[PDB]
Amino acid sequence: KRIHIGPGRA
Amino acid sequence: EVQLQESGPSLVKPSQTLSLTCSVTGVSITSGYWNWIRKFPGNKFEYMGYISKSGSAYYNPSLKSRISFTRDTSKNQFYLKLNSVTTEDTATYYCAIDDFDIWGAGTTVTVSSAKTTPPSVYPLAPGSAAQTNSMVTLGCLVKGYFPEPVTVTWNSGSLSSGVHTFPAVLQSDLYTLSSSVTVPSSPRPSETVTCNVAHPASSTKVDKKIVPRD
Amino acid sequence: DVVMTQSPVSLPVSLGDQASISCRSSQSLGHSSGNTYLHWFLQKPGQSPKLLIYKVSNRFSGVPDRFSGSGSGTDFTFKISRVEAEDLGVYFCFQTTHDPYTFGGGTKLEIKRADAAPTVSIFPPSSEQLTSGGASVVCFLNNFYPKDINVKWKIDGSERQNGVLNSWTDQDSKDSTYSMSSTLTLTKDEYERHNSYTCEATHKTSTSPIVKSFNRN
Repeated sequence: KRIHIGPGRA
Repeated sequence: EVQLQESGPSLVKPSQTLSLTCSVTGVSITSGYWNWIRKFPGNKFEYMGYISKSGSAYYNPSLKSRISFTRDTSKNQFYLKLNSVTTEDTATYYCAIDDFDIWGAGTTVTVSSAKTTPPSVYPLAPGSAAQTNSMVTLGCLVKGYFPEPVTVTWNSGSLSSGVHTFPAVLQSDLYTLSSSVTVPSSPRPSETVTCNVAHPASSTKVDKKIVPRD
Repeated sequence: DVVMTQSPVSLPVSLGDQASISCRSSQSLGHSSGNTYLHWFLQKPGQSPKLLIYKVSNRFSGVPDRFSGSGSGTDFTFKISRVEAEDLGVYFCFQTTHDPYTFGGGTKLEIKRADAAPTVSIFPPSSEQLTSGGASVVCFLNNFYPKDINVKWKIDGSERQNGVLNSWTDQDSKDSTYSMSSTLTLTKDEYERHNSYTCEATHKTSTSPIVKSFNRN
């Protein structure tokens, strides 16, 4: 899963 | 395990508003941020904006006056609303997960003043002459319809290999399309072959059986 | 508005060969590769975009090692060591460093396989289209290569280039061929006025035309 490139990065 | 499904009208009149829905399955919409993307004919994407974990919304500047997002936890859906659409808003709309690693199948939207017209699907069989090898080709013609798209399947989806579905061509403000499937000479006409054509815009569904010519 | 300039637009390549796509941004997208949000997606014919490479070089889960990724400041290159038949489709670069997120124009990747002749088959108008005023004669030219191909239509010997529509499928992701459908439309009355309908497909793989026809009546 979670790669962190989306609109909710923070 | 996440699934995304976009739905809406495949036809809108210029100046009216577009209203899309993204059905999320496998995880509650409140777990993260979701994406809205459109793709104009000719492979040209344009990020439209996003809905936050809290219902907040960011709109791409090229749209924030006509565009508007909302959500509904109970139905686990979030929506998109576009006002005063023009033929320039004609595109396939998509919703994807936060990290863009899962998109929906996308829903195509046509902005046009033309009216909706269901297709006339005709069976395409050989005239005592598709032949005697080990393979035989059968066809199915979907004519005079509007707007896009249509989905053609053979034997409810069982016949997958040897299936060629050609792009629709526009003429007289009406679309026409065809599909062929090549199967062994033994399974036909011994067994039955049928093309399942469905047209969203008209909520039409036809199933023509390819019967040999008399 | 970060402008993503992608080139080339079309990339013809032979199976097993190396493929390279280039993407350039008008703005810096970061300075580290772990802060540079430039990604690569692939869109197969009739499917949604598939994330193949994120953060410039990080290969996503389930993506073969044939797919590579590198860049710097504004320059980014996407590579595919051994091009396979399933790599067919359009590749897109995309950034999420700045709002609004912008994409590259896309690169259509096509496979260069061996020449193949078309399998032609002709079909008379349906018994039901006729009872509905019109008559369409279809002819399929399946699994050939290259894409370029001409279709001739003869009605009782005379050529009819008026009222014909042609459509090519996307390259096959298995045999890498193209297929084409040719439709000659007429009214029922003219259709009835003639007997023989011919469909002639001339293709590079032959000097002689492949001819398929039928005798209405």
